[PDB]
Amino acid sequence: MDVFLMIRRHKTTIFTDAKESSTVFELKRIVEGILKRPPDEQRLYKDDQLLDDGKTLGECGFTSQTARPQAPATVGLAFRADDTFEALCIEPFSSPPELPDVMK
Amino acid sequence: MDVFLMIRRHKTTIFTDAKESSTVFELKRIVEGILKRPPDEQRLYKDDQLLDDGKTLGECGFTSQTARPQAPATVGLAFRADDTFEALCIEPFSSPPELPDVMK
Amino acid sequence: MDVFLMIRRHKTTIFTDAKESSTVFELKRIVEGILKRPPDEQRLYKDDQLLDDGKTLGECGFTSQTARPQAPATVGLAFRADDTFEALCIEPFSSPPELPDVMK
Amino acid sequence: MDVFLMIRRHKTTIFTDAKESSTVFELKRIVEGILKRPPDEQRLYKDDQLLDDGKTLGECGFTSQTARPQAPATVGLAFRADDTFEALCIEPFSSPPELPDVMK
Amino acid sequence: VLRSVNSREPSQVIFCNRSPRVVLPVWLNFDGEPQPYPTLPPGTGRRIHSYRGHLWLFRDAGTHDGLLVNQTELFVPSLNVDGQPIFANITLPVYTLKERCLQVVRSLVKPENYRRLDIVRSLYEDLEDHPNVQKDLERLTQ
Amino acid sequence: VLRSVNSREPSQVIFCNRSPRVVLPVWLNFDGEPQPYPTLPPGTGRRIHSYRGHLWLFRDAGTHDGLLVNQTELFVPSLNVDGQPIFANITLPVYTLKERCLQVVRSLVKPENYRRLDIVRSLYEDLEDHPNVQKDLERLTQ
Amino acid sequence: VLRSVNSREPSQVIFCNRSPRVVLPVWLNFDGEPQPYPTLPPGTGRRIHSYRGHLWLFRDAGTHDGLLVNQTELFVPSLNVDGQPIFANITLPVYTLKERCLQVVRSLVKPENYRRLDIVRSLYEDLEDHPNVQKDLERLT
Amino acid sequence: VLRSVNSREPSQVIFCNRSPRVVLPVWLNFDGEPQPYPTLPPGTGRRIHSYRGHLWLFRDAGTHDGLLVNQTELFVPSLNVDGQPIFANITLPVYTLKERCLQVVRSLVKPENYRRLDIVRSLYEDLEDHPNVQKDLERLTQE
Amino acid sequence: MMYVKLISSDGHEFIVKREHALTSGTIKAMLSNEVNFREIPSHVLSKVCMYFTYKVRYTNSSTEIPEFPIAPEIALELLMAANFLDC
Amino acid sequence: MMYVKLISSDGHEFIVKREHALTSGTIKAMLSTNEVNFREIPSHVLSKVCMYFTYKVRYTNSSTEIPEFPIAPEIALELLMAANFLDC
Amino acid sequence: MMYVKLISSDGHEFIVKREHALTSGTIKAMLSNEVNFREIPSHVLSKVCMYFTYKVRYTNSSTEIPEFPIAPEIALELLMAANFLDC
Amino acid sequence: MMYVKLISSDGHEFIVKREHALTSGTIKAMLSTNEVNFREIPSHVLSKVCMYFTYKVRYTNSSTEIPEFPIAPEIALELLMAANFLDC
Ligand SMILES: Cc1cc(-c2scnc2C)ccc1[C@H](C)NC(=O)[C@@H]1C[C@@H](O)CN1C(=O)[C@@H](NC(=O)C1(F)CC1)C(C)(C)C
Ligand SMILES: Cc1cc(-c2scnc2C)ccc1[C@H](C)NC(=O)[C@@H]1C[C@@H](O)CN1C(=O)[C@@H](NC(=O)C1(F)CC1)C(C)(C)C
Ligand SMILES: Cc1cc(-c2scnc2C)ccc1[C@H](C)NC(=O)[C@@H]1C[C@@H](O)CN1C(=O)[C@@H](NC(=O)C1(F)CC1)C(C)(C)C
Ligand SMILES: Cc1cc(-c2scnc2C)ccc1[C@H](C)NC(=O)[C@@H]1C[C@@H](O)CN1C(=O)[C@@H](NC(=O)C1(F)CC1)C(C)(C)C
Repeated sequence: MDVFLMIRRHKTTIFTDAKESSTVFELKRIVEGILKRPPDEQRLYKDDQLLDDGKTLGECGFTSQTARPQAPATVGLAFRADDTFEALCIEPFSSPPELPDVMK
Repeated sequence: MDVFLMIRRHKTTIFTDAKESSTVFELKRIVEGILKRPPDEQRLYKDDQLLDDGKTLGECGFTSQTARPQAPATVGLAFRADDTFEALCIEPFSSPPELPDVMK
Repeated sequence: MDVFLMIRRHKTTIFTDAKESSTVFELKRIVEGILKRPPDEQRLYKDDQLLDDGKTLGECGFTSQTARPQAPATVGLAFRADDTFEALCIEPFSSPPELPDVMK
Repeated sequence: MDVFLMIRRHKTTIFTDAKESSTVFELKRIVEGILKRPPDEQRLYKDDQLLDDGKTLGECGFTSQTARPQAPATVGLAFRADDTFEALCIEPFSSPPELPDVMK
Repeated sequence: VLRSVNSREPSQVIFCNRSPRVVLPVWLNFDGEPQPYPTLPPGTGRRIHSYRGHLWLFRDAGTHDGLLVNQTELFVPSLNVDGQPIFANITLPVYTLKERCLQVVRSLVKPENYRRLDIVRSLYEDLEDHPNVQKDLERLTQ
Repeated sequence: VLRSVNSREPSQVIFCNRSPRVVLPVWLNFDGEPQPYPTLPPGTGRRIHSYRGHLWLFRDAGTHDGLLVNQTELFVPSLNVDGQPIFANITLPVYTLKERCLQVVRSLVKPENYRRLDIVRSLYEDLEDHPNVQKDLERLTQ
Repeated sequence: VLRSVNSREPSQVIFCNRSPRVVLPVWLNFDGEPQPYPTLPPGTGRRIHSYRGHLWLFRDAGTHDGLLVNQTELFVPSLNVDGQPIFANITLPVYTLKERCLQVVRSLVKPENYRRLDIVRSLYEDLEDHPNVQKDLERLT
Repeated sequence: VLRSVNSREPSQVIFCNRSPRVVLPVWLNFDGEPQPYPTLPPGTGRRIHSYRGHLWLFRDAGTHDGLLVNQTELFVPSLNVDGQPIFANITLPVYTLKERCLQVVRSLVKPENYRRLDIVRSLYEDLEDHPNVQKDLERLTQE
Repeated sequence: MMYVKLISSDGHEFIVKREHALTSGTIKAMLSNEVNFREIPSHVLSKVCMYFTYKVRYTNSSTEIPEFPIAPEIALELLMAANFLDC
Repeated sequence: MMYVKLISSDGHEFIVKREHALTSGTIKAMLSTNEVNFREIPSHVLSKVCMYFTYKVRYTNSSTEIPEFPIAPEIALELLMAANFLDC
Repeated sequence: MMYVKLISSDGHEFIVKREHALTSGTIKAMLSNEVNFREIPSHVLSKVCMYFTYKVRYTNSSTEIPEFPIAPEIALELLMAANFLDC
Repeated sequence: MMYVKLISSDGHEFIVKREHALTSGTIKAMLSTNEVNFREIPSHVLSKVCMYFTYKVRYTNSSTEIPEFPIAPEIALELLMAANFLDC
């Protein structure tokens, strides 16, 4: 099964897909190819929960029917500043304007 | 296995447990026993996604290793006042104070 | 005479034995009993060459004197993701550090 | 790498540290937490050069070996008066008196 | 040009709505004129009687947006082999993002208030170009 | 009262740390005195040599918080049947919510600023009475 | 206890080194004292002359690592029926992984630089307790 | 009190100057008396021969300002393991702002003109209280 | 089963199993099906209500018990609540 | 794989697979570079643009039931203006 | 046959036969079908499993036993691993 | 963390981390507010004082080579008096 994911750190957002059977570490290897940081220096989160490298994406609740191409699931990312990992920070997107009157 | 959940509507928060094999409709039946509202007048949500009556909680991404007793998963609740369902509104919890200097 | 093999896929490594007279199919059955995936969904490799189900292990160059218990031979494993077979991926083992000075 | 900074606007001088890998926007978020003004109304300068949100402090020439704790680098700040951004004004510090004769 | 053939040879067909929209079946009569038939709610199916060589297309009942049947635009009933009916699978096309945005806005803004939206004049003309079957038939006819 | 007996009868034991804490193994000598032994990082295991009738307990290496071994406070190596070593499963106890909050606060505030926290005087005395092995030993004796 | 009988009965033996290691044949004397004999290169074999009731053991010549002879620890020449020599097959024991790891490290670190290794101090005492013939003889006793 | 022990057991030491100052090495004799030894320019190193149990401290050669050796005040040659010499890392201490300010003023003003500066008498007495080793040695002896 | 409601200072209403709530004898006394807690905000009672689930689940358990998580910003207020509730 | 970066007006950086981005011939031309800046499309709009890339690549040429592409009303006009400029 | 899973610190998963693994009483104790070793990297745990096969094959064998090969670069970590497992 | 403001004689407002300012025992007393006025310390001195706070926190208890704290001669006397009053 394919799952569709948003990997978010600060104002960085990676759009990628993987398998429901794929593990957290293989997903970190994808982050490594893009952001050039080893899996050793990465921590991935589902909401605030730290994800274990060995667990599969299905196990962490990323399923084909909640991780959809048109509405992917969000995975938080945190890097290691020198010796300490940074806190998980995901900048929200811009907020949209008010509905116009003709659309209300 | 067992999943541990917070069912959230406005300022109402229900603490309960269920099975990964349980369906969304059976979860609505427990809300019926507690909040005295029939399942037809209930809509359950994972974040912004509507949960369908027939699907299992595991399928909808609620797993025992993400829906934990010490950190349950949040399921949104929306009622029908007569013929129209309200929008999802989960009142935020209180905000903690800032830390004493002796503690920082 | 027995040959001793490492069946490797991603970060998965299976240690098992067979005979030179055994076929590639029978080996795929061992894998099925371990990883619970049927032979039609498996591809086995010696280095980069795909192994044919009907050929015996002796034919494909796995001999009792190169596939040793204390140094087994590596057989690649590739699964079929839904309808397409995945590429052969074998994660290397960790790398040992530099030799300490007193051992140089 | 740690970089040590004086962010100055008028007669306001903020002493803080950041990472050489941190971005200009994250510095604007730090000014926001201190002076309670959002980044949209902020403009940061290295001398007269406008700093772009996405670039890192190292890219903008703030390095751990030029932005030192005992001699930090100066980053100018200019706020937005509703629709127009103000000019960059850093008020100088007081001037020392003449060296007494016994020190000449 | 685009016409049904009066073959008089019956053919049973399953109209099957595999879309989230209410489907309007449209039959092209012997003069080429589109005739709407009963609608099918989302996820429903109906067994109907038609004939070999007849032309049918399918649209959204509320907006007349084009829909696909067996991954194509036109469906022609064939001969029922071994009594098995011909299966017509009505599905959503992969719309362009522009058309999908137009659909959402058309559903939100009254037609009188299109020219009041803050957009380029080109998109006001695009909003008024509501999908209609007769126009598209002439495009294929040309 | 609580002491190891010199059996001079060997018994091999697996120390298995199934907790997120660094574990300090403490052996009570024949005089009853606690002796600290090599620490074990989380998720690690060690095969060690001990004796029938010896007494062992386990604490957090950094804070001396109480830990459980085979779901109780004390562990006594028994017979290695068929040479198989005895298994010591070191886990977290289910702390009371009050004790667990004290643990977090102790880890965040230096002892000098305990009396600077805005609390009732009882809670200040509670933060200063941080876990101590000798104290727990005399409590179990009573 | 462990000594050789002065039986004065000749008995011919085939010392066969089926091991990757250079072998030291050790004969126990009448006083029970170990006496080492000419080494045997790996894969070689020699027809030697000994006597009935004499006790022999075999080790790595360079390291004194214990080796098995005829599946066991000690060899005793027996009666030459019909002129056949008694055969002694010197083989590698199945060392425990620790002893083989101790072997490899010993072969790589000088005895003075054991204490400079980044390992628990117990292992420092293990690396020095390298195999010893008189040590093994006392063990059996 | 603070004295070197006549052990007669040699010990080779690296005197490594990781400071911007010229370093004066001072050996405390078996009688407790400070003895000055050859100086080391900034960033230089010297291999010397001392003995186990001997006491050493380090000062600025021009001002006698206190310096650190292996993050402490006193250095005692220990046993050379595997023949490797012991490393003495002479570095700048983090001076208080007042003491560092006094250093700059002493370096710019002749002592004769101390009482001419426009400051409180307390700061004049502090400028005249230039760093001195025996003073510091009696202070550590009190400790 | 039976359910009880615990109402916080800021008005949040928590629906918990009755058996879980009586863990605290303080709450048991306040019942002998609804309780108001001034002084206790919702960000503290949430974790209390979670502690109950954690305690009932991992109490007397052979399966590996996880840390109970308490964030630093709320540790002090939860301590006082735990002191008052005796849990 | 190959990835490209799309930066919105408010500074958000969206990294998508290159093949998904080649859906838009506009983007493909704007790349032939591994980066494109959009000074008029905010992040609440550009995020949905990337979702459309994924949805299109996934469901194009499918017999399986394709789901609707979801667009919130609050973003309908700004996505429309973005889609007209990119013609996707 | 029955198989056991041995997971190293870096996440590698080694699946060995239960009979081969019961060689180490340490492992047998750790079983009474998966064991995680957060101190043993994969370049070590791999030869550990190689040792399991070699021992089962050559125990009680008259045929010439070969040396168990150990590269110098890993000799120290396997020694530390072997001391704790006593195998 | 939390920041405090230190105001010089000339009106300049220096915002430093509170822990850094708490190094000076004199300032500690003046806070127990989030602001302090120094009617005798000009800006060219208080800024160098604030740099010294950063220098003290960064290099205290460090094995890495400590660099010199630089003081220009023209400010040495005024910094000296300020350091005497602030006891840092
Ligand atoms: C009434 C009806 C509703 C539905 C539908 S659709 C969605 N929900 C529902 C219930 C589906 C079929 C029907 C009727 C039974 N079926 C037709 O209307 C067929 C279809 C087309 O093929 C045209 N047609 C003829 O009957 C034509 N007659 C002929 O061609 C002949 F008599 C010469 C052979 C004409 C019209 C009389 C001109
Ligand atoms: C050094 C060591 C570290 C660890 C640990 S712990 C966590 N990581 C590691 C590596 C585990 C066992 C040991 C040593 C080998 N083992 C003991 O210390 C046993 C345990 C207890 O049972 C006491 N003990 C005796 O050996 C006692 N000996 C005796 O009682 C007799 F010889 C008369 C019978 C005394 C003490 C010598 C008095
Ligand atoms: C010199 C030699 C080297 C090798 C070996 S080994 C590996 N490569 C090579 C070439 C193999 C046999 C020999 C000589 C010919 N053989 C012995 O040394 C035997 C063996 C043991 O059984 C003791 N021994 C006696 O000759 C003893 N003599 C007697 O027992 C008597 F005279 C009373 C009967 C003593 C020692 C003289 C005390
Ligand atoms: C000449 C010299 C210069 C430097 C320095 S410093 C900065 N750049 C350089 C080149 C460093 C060591 C030395 C000489 C080789 N080294 C000593 O002077 C040692 C040091 C201390 O440990 C005292 N000392 C003894 O030799 C003492 N002798 C003894 O204690 C005994 F013979 C009884 C054992 C006395 C003094 C002769 C009494």
